[PDB]
Amino acid sequence: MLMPRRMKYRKQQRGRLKGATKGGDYVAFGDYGLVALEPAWITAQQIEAARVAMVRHFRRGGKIFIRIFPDKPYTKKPLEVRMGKGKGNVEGYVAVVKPGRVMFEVAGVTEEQAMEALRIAGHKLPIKTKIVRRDAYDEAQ
Amino acid sequence: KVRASVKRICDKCKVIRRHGRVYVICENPKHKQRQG
Amino acid sequence: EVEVVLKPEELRIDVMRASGPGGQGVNTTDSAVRVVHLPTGITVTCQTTRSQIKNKELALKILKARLYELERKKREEELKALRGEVRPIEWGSQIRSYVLDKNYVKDHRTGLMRHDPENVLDGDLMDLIWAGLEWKAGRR
Amino acid sequence: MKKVVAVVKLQLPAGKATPAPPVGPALGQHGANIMEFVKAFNAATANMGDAIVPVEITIYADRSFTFVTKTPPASYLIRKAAGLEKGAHKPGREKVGRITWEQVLEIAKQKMPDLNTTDLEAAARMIAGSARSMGVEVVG
Amino acid sequence: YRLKAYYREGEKPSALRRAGKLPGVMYNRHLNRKVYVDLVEFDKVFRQASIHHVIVLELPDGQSLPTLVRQVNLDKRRRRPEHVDFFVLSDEPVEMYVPLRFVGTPAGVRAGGVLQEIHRDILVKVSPRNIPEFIEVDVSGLEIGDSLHASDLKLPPGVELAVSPEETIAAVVPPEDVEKLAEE
RNA sequence: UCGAUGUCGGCUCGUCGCAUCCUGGGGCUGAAGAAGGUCCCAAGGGUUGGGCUGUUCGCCCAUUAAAGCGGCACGCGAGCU
RNA sequence: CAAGUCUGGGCUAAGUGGUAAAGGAUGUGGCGCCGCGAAGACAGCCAGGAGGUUGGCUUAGAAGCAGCCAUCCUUUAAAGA
Ligand SMILES: [Mg+2]
Ligand SMILES: [Mg+2]
Ligand SMILES: [Mg+2]
Ligand SMILES: [Mg+2]
Ligand SMILES: [Mg+2]
Ligand SMILES: [Mg+2]
Ligand SMILES: [Mg+2]
Ligand SMILES: [Mg+2]
Ligand SMILES: [Mg+2]
Ligand SMILES: [Mg+2]
Ligand SMILES: [Mg+2]
Ligand SMILES: [Mg+2]
Ligand SMILES: [Mg+2]
Ligand SMILES: [Mg+2]
Ligand SMILES: [Mg+2]
Ligand SMILES: [Mg+2]
Ligand SMILES: [Mg+2]
Ligand SMILES: [Zn+2]
Repeated sequence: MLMPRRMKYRKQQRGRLKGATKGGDYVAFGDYGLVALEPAWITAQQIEAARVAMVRHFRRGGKIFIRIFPDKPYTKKPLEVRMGKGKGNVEGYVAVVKPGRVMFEVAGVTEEQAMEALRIAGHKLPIKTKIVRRDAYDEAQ
Repeated sequence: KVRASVKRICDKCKVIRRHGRVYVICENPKHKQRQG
Repeated sequence: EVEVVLKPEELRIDVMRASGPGGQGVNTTDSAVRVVHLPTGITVTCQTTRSQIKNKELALKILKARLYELERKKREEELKALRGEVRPIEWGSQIRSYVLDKNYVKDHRTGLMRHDPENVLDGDLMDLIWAGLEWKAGRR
Repeated sequence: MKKVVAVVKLQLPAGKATPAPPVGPALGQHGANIMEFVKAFNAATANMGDAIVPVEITIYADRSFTFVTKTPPASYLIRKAAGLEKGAHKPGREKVGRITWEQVLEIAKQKMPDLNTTDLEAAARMIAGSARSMGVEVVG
Repeated sequence: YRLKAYYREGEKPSALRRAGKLPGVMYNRHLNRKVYVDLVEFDKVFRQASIHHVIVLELPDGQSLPTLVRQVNLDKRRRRPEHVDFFVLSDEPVEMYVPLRFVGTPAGVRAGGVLQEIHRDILVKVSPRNIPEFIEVDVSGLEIGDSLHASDLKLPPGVELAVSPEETIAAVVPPEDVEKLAEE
């Protein structure tokens, strides 16, 4: 799928989502990027679906950069079970995304293909997106 | 025909807006749409 | 391969009221469930437990079974006519007759009668198959 | 290319042509015959040599036609200079052929007519494009 | 290029930035002042420009100064700048990542491949009078797999960089083949 | 609500919703016609009799224009069973 | 239903106000910088609307028009593998 090979701990506390991405806000790799506008937990099955959606779109073409990674475990109790008796079992992993985060990047692809590409990938994401270019996104120094 | 996301299919498709509703007129029928 | 993914795309799952004992709830809960397979006509039921969700999956855990058996019963009849029919082994049904006595081979299918039997038993078969790939694929 | 409302443009074989395989009947759907374009046709192909003869047709609905012969397609004439038979399943930078500088002016003595330009160099740079079509290299 | 600049008295940061003026500070190895330079021209210029080409800064003193931007902090949510750092100059030798053009066609573009110009704006140590432009590199030799890098390039006389030279400047990698799927 | 709010199914009596099974209107159709498919508008009124099982539900017989799905304390025991 | 059908400036035409999301839309009103406007198409209206070549390959066929690949050049007023 797209989980981590090993982890010191298998289940971990839920947490929260205070706006601002902290990091990952500029392009820095490809030419066009997809930036998250709402905060959320993106399941690896979505990251995946979106990715495949792009390669599928411009089959045999440019390069894709997945800027996020699902390292946070998702717990879910069984069905018809009551509360308590311990924490649920891990059902998958998710990457936490905050507003401003550049989730994906593309390169070696026409500006038409780039747009269309990311527009399809955002239709697989639980949130709202924005497509970007490159310019001040040059924190080289 | 009747959907929530109505768009222009072919080049000849036109987006009319009559009686409060968003429609799509076009040469060939199969392309007709009424948002709803 | 070995696969059979019966997607819950052709199943009709019902949930009637429990039957038998129970209590103030056997009359109230839709425990009993019934999964139906339409392209076959097979139906599996279940009231073993006291929960619909533990019964529709446990009732599916069977339809998977019976099917793999009746979906395989075919692989037994569908492959038993692809092979052919000739195989009685009785006296009077030989494709080729081998003889070390007078020493010769009698291809009964062609009409040819080689004289090198001992030679054939070494793999030399280009020629009987040369004629065999004719008599056989010559009627179709 | 000629006139319309009853025409067809093909690139006939060379040497023999009467049956139906290549295009023998295709010209008959739009109006044609078997005794008008077979022997009373190869008068030109017997002259053009062999290989391909981009000669076409024009129907009138009475067994008449304007058999305006043409010069081998720049697609074929290039396989002679380089050598290859096809060209390439896919052109680009790799191709099973080669064509030096004046190699393209070898055809300069061939294609001079209907290209558009009478000269050899203002009409050869056109075939340098068929060297980016089939693939065929351009030694230099 | 050129651009107007004004002096900031140090009053209502977040406000002077809403009114339309973009905040900032100009410093160097001597003095350092606080100023405000509107988005209008700033934007327009900064994008064409960047942090490669120098700019003028005529204040109410006229005092036009040569500078290159060192720091430009965005706004995270919804791209926008909130600040900019200006490094004044002279004949004083300093650094700056110099633009990169890559005239050529890698052999990595015939059977599948695209150029990943890794460090497409290389940092080099050098003075003002020594400020080039499109510092091109050759790509006509980049095979599909294996790819160029380091400071193995055309550094015009005076180009005393600061790489390794190993710092992978660029590379060519394969496409996105439909052929995938898996599991197990 | 435990100083009590009788619990499945049936019968009787209905009434309401529409996400419509008929019947009326209608647009697409890979609509020749006849017959269908799919979506749109529309409950005004209709929406069968049996075999099996306590059954609800189902399967089956014989029909039908159709044999719609749900709510009402999975409607209705100071109405019956 | 006690006290302004008070004053000045905007917006909305949905009874929005007087519930809802992805996502749709030449709804409106207002700021933006780009096209490019007597080489006066912005829309109609008049003529064009080319040649190697049907590009090669693939293939029953692939002739701009399944698809893989390449996307250079010739002639003018214009014209794309
Ligand atoms: Mg950093
Ligand atoms: Mg008991
Ligand atoms: Mg209950
Ligand atoms: Mg009680
Ligand atoms: Mg009481
Ligand atoms: Mg009722
Ligand atoms: Mg009809
Ligand atoms: Mg309705
Ligand atoms: Mg219940
Ligand atoms: Mg009841
Ligand atoms: Mg009673
Ligand atoms: Mg009562
Ligand atoms: Mg009053
Ligand atoms: Mg008033
Ligand atoms: Mg609304
Ligand atoms: Mg909305
Ligand atoms: Mg919206
Ligand atoms: Zn249309």
